[PDB]
Amino acid sequence: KGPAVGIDLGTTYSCVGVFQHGKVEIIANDQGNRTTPSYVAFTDTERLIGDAAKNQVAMNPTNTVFDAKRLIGRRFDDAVVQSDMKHWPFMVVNDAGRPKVQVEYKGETKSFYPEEVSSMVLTKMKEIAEAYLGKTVTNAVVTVPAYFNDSQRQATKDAGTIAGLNVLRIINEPTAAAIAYGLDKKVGAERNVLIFDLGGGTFDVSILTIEDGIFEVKSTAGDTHLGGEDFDNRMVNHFIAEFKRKHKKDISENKRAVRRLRTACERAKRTLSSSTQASIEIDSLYEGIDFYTSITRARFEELNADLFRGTLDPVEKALRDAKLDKSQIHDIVLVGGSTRIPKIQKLLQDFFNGKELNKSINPDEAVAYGAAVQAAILSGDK
Ligand SMILES: Nc1ncnc2c1ncn2[C@@H]1O[C@H](COP(=O)(O)OP(=O)(O)NP(=O)(O)O)[C@@H](O)[C@H]1O
Ligand SMILES: [Mg+2]
Repeated sequence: KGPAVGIDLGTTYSCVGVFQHGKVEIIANDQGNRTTPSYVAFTDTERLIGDAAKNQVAMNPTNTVFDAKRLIGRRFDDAVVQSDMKHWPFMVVNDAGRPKVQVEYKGETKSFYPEEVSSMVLTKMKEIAEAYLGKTVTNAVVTVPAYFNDSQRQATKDAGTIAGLNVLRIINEPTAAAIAYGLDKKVGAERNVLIFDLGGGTFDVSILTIEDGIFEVKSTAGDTHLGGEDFDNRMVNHFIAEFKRKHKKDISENKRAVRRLRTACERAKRTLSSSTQASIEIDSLYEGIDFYTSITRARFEELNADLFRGTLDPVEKALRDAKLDKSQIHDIVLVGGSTRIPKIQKLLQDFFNGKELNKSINPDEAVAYGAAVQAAILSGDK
């Protein structure tokens, strides 16, 4: 038999973890990455999932699906869906009220319910675990945002079943992050924890109260359309202007030039979280012109100043709704790949008057980490 695993099914990135020998192991994929893009792509000859999928989006924009988490368990008539679809390069049709993604696979036109797309990503995570564990993975704990209603939770459970996973339990993402740090241990009296989650495309702030081992989501806030992608876009717009300056050519119209530039920016951004400047080396970006440049962390922070700063507004609201003061929150844990940005860390710490931030576990692996632990206890492995 095999161990149960914990899976973070994210909007942009997903992650798998497994508790074994009192330690949690975050499993890397085929490309060696510890998190894999929640991307699925359909071509003439195959269906690509994960890195392979994202690594060809600029070439196959209408048949490469992403953001399935924004659709899952929702209706077509949903104002959310209606708004979101205005920015998706892939087709989304109404099917008796339910939204469906329409793609072209092997010449034939095919459609999928959002839960089917997510099951594909889930299958990828499962095989990643299996490759590592050297055994079949059946049981799993999958995470979901705290605000997900019954339909969304149902659809997520369904995605699991059709993926061949026996979903032991669906737990909230903030709660999984708290468990990763062991903030669920009984210490007598209440503990207020603030989960600051800034991922690839969403921002969630959750204030949890934990007494006797029971979690209570006191308040939540954030922005469904604020994430690392927005930071990348600011770099893109910055570089489009620079190319136009140096070569008097506007590459905006060329969707491929822009997507290749975005991929380069996202990578330079990650480097910036550990270095003061990074170089952008793109061969033959537009026409036959190579675009060789670099950005400094200062210029980067400067391009996103208003965005970074605005991050504190949802924090303030969460506090007031929860009826607490800065001084009353006991622990602050960082979740999401974007929390690795030094400026975001400074900004939050300054706001909480120097309080220490919980960030020893990679923020983008925190949710999976907690789910893995939770899976183990539910399986008697712990
Ligand atoms: N070193 C880093 N510095 C800055 N951003 C990073 C770094 N490493 C990863 N990221 C970004 O973090 C995002 C990935 O976040 P992650 O939390 O893994 O996603 P997720 O849970 O799918 N997020 P969300 O889209 O909000 O649901 C992307 O915008 C990456 O560029
Ligand atoms: Mg997330």
